[PDB]
Amino acid sequence: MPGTKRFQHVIETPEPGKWELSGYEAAVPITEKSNPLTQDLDKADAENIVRLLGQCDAEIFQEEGQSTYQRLYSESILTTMVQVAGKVQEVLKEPDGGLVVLSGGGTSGRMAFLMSVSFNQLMKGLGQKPLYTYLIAGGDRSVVASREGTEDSALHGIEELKKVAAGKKRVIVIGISVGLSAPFVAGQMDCCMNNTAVFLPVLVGFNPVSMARNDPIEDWSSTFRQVAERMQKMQEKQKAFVLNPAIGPEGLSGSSRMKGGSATKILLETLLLAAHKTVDQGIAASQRCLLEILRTFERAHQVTYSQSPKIATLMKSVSTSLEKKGHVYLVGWQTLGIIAIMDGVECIHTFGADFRDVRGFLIFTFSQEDFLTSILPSLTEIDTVVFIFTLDDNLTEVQTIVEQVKEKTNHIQALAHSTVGQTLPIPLKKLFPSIISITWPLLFFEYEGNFIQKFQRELSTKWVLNTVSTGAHVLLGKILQNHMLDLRISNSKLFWRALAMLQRFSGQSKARCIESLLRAIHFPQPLSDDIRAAPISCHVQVAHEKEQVIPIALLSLLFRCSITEAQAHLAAAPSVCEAVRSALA
Ligand SMILES: Nc1ccc(S(=O)(=O)N2CCN(c3ccc(C(O)(C(F)(F)F)C(F)(F)F)cc3)CC2)cn1
Ligand SMILES: O=P(O)(O)OC[C@@H](O)[C@@H](O)[C@H](O)[C@@H](O)CO
Repeated sequence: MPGTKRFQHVIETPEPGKWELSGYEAAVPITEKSNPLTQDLDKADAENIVRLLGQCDAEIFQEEGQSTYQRLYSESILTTMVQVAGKVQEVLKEPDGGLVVLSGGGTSGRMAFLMSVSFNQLMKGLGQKPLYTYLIAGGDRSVVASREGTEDSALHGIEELKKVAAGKKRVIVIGISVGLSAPFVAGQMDCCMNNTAVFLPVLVGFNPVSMARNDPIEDWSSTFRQVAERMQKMQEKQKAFVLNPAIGPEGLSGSSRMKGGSATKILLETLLLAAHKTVDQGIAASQRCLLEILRTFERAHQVTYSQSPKIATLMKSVSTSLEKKGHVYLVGWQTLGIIAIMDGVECIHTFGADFRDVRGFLIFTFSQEDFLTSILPSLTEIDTVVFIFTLDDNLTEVQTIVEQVKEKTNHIQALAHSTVGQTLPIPLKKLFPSIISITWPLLFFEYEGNFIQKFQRELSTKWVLNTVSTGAHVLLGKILQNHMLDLRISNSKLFWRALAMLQRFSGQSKARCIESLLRAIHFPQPLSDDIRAAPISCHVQVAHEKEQVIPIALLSLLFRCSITEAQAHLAAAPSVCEAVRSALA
């Protein structure tokens, strides 16, 4: 009928109690699943939250069980990492007309960028011409902006890839898509496979290829799945690679900026860094070289989360300022500044939060006085300001800005990375009572700017800020179990996530859920046959513009009532969250 093929991939809602037996749950990609550790995340207190997310993040390093999915430390994955290091080496050997592209949408795009800078530094440090570049969905703008809608075009991905691949002779394209989902990457990988002579595609994400996305893409004929299955066949001739360890679901379902983006760095820093370091040695990269690095990253988690109580406290101070109407400033230097910006921006689409709510800053890119003059006066009793640096930074720029802020505000916890026995000027730097002191062992490093210390630190900061930003909002009651129900539908993936949440929470048929959603989106216009049959991009473009789409749609279903009736109920309840939870009751 009208809309049958648009919605064909959607599995029917199972009956009460048979979610397993129907096998609907077997087809939910690992990346979208509900993480059982966080079933009650919306009841956890701050310290619980930090523990549950610490646990979730730990799952990245968990090893393979005895009929089950390959993981980071499984031999197949490390062997693929080794082969890829190899191919990166051939390019490094012969940089003339060589290029290495790291590409993704959203947080995969952000991760791509950091890493292309890092490995560009590393080659500058050795006086080699930089061979790395990034590509992000929607151009460079996207690195530091919330722009969730730009991932949905395969021709845009191919366009962007054709720009930077110029008249290069040998190009490595690392397509990063956590969910093995983004149309932006799918076209790139497919294009590479059509010109092997020049391109080598390497696909990175965290689902088995059997769970790769498989609904049609509006500007492209193949699906992500087909593209990935065909890359996997090519791997046997070593002309494509798929690097896809399971890392377990996200503690907030489908919030792939968290574990997904973490594991992206872990996986890609590790392997690239191996390729470089072993290329100067005239040795092949080996599982043993990768393992040293992976184990360092695994220590980095333990190191990071041992500071848990201070993490729960910072969370509680971020949650408080938001619970009033304050604002949160993440102030950090060099790449940890960026990471802070990245975190704050991602809270907009992730939690429906305003850009002032949690906002990052680098010394978005403001100077010492500049921040003192412009941003400083706007601060207030109820806010929180977070400072993020190493002892190697310029603590005379640091101490100044804190002095200033300690006046206009008092909540000013802070995040300081140190190699052991660095001290921390001003013993009267009880400007911060009990800092988040993270001190790193000494470790070997032959390269110039100590790249492995950078990677550790960036990851540990990412983990802290993510757990913080995410916990603060959970505490405010905005998360339903371990799902963000009331999200903004701004891309096709988010539209499927919405439809999925409608089925799960209502228990009602696929057809009713779809109808309640489309009515909610297009109200006041009734359901027509054109609307039923529209490409999903038409629903997205209309929903993106509205508020409470999903909660309205869910109420209409639970109450078995019209959109006019559910909007009126909603507006009569004290709050969205209360309207929904009590309707669910
Ligand atoms: N690899 C991929 C990635 C995305 C897609 S998708 O965009 O078509 N869609 C994403 C959301 N998705 C989904 C999300 C959440 C659920 C849930 O059922 C649960 F519990 F599993 F999270 C929820 F309750 F959230 F709805 C179920 C399915 C199914 C597939 C398909 N394959
Ligand atoms: O890497 P994927 O699966 O292609 O996801 C790409 C982006 O949608 C994703 O990074 C998203 O922006 C984040 O808000 C998810 O928390």
